[PDB]
Amino acid sequence: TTTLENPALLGWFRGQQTPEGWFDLLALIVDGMVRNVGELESQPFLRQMGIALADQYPLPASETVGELEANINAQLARFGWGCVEIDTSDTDLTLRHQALPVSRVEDQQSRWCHAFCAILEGLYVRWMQGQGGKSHVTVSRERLFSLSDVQFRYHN
Amino acid sequence: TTTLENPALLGWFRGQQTPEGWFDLLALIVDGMVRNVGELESQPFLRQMGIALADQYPLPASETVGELEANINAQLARFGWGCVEIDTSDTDLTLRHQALPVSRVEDQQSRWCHAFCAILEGLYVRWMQGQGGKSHVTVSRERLFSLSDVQFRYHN
Amino acid sequence: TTTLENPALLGWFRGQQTPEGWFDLLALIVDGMVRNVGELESQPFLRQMGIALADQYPLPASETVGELEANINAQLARFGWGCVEIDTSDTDLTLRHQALPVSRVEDQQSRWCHAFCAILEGLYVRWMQGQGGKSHVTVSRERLFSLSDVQFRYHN
Amino acid sequence: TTTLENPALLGWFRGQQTPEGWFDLLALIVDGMVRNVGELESQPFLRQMGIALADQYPLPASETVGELEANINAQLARFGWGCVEIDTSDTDLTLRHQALPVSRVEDQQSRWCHAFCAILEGLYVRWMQGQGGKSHVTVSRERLFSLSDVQFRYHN
Repeated sequence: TTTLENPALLGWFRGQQTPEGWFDLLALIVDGMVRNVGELESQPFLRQMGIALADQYPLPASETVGELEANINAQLARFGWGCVEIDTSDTDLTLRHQALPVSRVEDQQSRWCHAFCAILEGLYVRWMQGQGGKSHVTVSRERLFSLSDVQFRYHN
Repeated sequence: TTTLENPALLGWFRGQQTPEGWFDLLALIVDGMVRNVGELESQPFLRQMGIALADQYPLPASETVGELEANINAQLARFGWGCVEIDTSDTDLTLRHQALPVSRVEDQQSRWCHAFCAILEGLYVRWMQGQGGKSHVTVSRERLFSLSDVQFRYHN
Repeated sequence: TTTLENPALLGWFRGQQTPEGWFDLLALIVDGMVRNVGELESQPFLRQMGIALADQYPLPASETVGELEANINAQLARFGWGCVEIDTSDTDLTLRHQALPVSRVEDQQSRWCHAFCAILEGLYVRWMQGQGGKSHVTVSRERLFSLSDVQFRYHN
Repeated sequence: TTTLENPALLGWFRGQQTPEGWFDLLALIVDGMVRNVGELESQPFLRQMGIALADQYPLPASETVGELEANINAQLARFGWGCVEIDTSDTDLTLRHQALPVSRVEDQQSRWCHAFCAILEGLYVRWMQGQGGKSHVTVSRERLFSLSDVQFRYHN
């Protein structure tokens, strides 16, 4: 019942989500690389980076979608990146990610968001491969609700 | 626009608000003392402790209510206790405190809330005397909306 | 090769050991209570509080002294209170606690140290009882090296 | 006084110095970029990145070398990157940086260190420009103590 209509509370929450120092340097590195190389051709390489991240922190075996959601939520809370929820459709899966991190500089924010989204793709794929998913099965974007909310579609 | 209808997000937020270890020991000490002495009989003494805390961290002088609100919000965010907002009436002031810390054990939580409210009173008094307030002018609790929302009244 | 001969490094380490806000309030409460009641008279009651804390965070079963040391070290690292090492004699055990937390105010600090030691006693006892230790065993101090180094002696 | 001869204490200290998640991703990005491009021709670009970082957080005016050391130490402690000390020679300045961050992967760690060093260079330059120094003056390495200690020479 405790909302964030007061700007001070949301400001404190967003500031505590991303601690000082490291995040600014990471944003600067990513923005410099994407400006120097380009938008589209940088999509694959970044994805590979995400895959490597999933090699660092494997998850235990899961038998139901609820348990997988619990493990993913626990790991994301450990990272302090936000939260995600799972939904099942007639044939495909949907992941709703909320409370997306926001850079302090407003002008570059948009670009930054796109870059960050790409990374998540790679990571998510390997986690879904934890149950034995095939290597050629991937995920792609479908829509962007706002600057701090995204949804992903998983299909075989 | 990022609400907390998902229990995972609010759980992570509340867990990050109060880090492990120190908060549990503080809650145990306060609960033991209040059980040994009593809710009313310990109300004055606790107040004094709050005043002592305000001696540690003075605030700079302010000329407007908005500036005082800004300073109080900055200090509270530094403590990571939540947020408060000021409202002015024809004769009295009102403080609205949101996102009150909640103990992990739900059984004692009610009692805990009351205890916490008491100490806040004392602290607020000293800060209000930062602008030249008299010693004999105090504040008193008037109503409790829920387990995580309080309001104080400043009057002569 | 990472020494603390430079005061700034040790200052930052000690400041990050005890996060802002909660620790000052806890120190104020403990100091007020011990001044009101007395150093010896408050020694037993505090111990009981420690016991309650050990009920919150149980440890898994241990078979060797090294494994138990690993569990205790992991829990203390989770608390961020410092480190402890175990030594075994012909009949009794010794626990050396290093990097004890230090209050910001130098004048009261000595008193604070004593109080803190008392709490640890209770906690340690229940953890030692985790393998089936009986109630009649006790833990007592023997000597204090300095303001940030303690040693406890356990005998049957 | 309180040494770190016990590996557990230094392990906890290093683990707290770099929180989980962000640091691993930053290390992965830097390592991938340097592998893709090369160590030497990647030296200039990284430097410029550091300059950009110094654009974010200007320092207040300082009149003495000790005051500048105090400001730099305060900012570094705010970042939680370690500590640095200033020494003056017959014609040039020397900066001794201690407790350098260390990556969790031991194999790549050495490479990481070199990369990190480059960034610091650029940053330091702009901070030395805070006292009206011209842009043409730079800093360079002279020798490396170990994996967690470095020294820089500032000459005109």
